[PDB]
Amino acid sequence: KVFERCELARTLKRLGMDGYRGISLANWMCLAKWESGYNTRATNYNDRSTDYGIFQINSRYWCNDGKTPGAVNACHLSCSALLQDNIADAVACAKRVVRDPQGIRAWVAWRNRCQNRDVRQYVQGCGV
Ligand code: NA
Repeated sequence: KVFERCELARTLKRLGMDGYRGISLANWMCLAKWESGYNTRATNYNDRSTDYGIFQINSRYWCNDGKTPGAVNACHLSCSALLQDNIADAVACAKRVVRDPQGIRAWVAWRNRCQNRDVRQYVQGCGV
């Protein structure tokens, strides 16, 4: 599913993402745009791991895709649950990811496209 901007924004607010571990909704939104373009089916293949879904969660430490060497499955979820039109499991696993010391900097794209920039644009006009 390819979410529209405010639609995705309303779902994340409802799922408790706003201000979670100090990460504003606008930042979660900025991360999702750059990582997947709001598409839940987004998949990126690297040599030894695959990134899944809307937040591009990695198969090495987070989900089990049954084909990754050294998999820890910290989210205790199959990676296929991160390619669902329903994003409740992805939000839940993304919350776990930022509980780690790196926080949202775990994603290089956030650092390069969102960090220290005006991200108000992602939620303006959404009533969120
Ligand atoms: Na894993």
